[PDB]
Amino acid sequence: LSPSMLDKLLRLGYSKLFADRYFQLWGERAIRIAEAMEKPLPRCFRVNTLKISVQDLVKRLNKKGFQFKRVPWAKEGFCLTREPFSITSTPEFLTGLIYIQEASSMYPPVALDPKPGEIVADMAAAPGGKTSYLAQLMRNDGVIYAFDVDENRLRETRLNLSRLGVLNVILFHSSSLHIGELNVEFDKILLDAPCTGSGTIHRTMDDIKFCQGLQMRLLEKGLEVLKPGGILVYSTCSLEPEENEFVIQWALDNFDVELLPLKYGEPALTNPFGIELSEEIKNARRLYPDVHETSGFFIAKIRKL
Repeated sequence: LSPSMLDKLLRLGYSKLFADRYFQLWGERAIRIAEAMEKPLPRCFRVNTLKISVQDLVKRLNKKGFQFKRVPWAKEGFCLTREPFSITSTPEFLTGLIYIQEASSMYPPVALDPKPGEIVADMAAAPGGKTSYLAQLMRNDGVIYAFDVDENRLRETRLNLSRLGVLNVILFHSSSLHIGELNVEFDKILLDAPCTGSGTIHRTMDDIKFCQGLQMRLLEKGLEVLKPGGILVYSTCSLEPEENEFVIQWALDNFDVELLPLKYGEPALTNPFGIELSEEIKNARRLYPDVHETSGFFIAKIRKL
């Protein structure tokens, strides 16, 4: 790492440790990822197919002056390129025809691909946007269990779901870590971490450990209640291998699971810091702010054997 790039990373607010880590993981691209991450993301939205088709919603918005591009990994997602006036001031948004969320946050639900009639769980700490995406993909059939320790937030979410016309979600005022006490066997599980990790960047080695441990605990509880042949999608908004590839490798070594292929993004890292991981990890994907216009993102699709 040259004194130049180092200084640039230090100025962005990185410690020498993280600067050295990022350079060891991506070399000169490290600076491009760090700088791209300081920029604001476009405003994106998801069409609520529970209330309107994608084709119809698009025609309605275009007619009003809005222009947008498709999010590659989600047929219902689009990111604005022309927002005459606030998209949240439109009748479309106010009547629940669209939902505003980051492009990356659309990937997990779509990858999980819940089907109508299935028993699903969203293990998010703050259920919301992804939970309603699961609901429309399930066409208001099946069941979705979600957990939030914050009653006020849970109340807010229940109102959002009402506006969206979601009828198959059950919200519990508890931590998803207690999912095992329900004595329910799940077809699909969404284990999405809050998009505030190293991938968001506007941390300490300790904070990385805490999240890694919590991630491991959550993943184990999720796999525990998952039916054989069931699917769990794991995702984070962190660039750290410790919260991503390391957790997935641990799962592959610790449980009877296998990874399934995912289409979008770049291959996950199989030699982070010179640590050789299973080639199978390449089934996992990463989104980078320097090429995908999203926060740092990681996603893996796991099938229980």
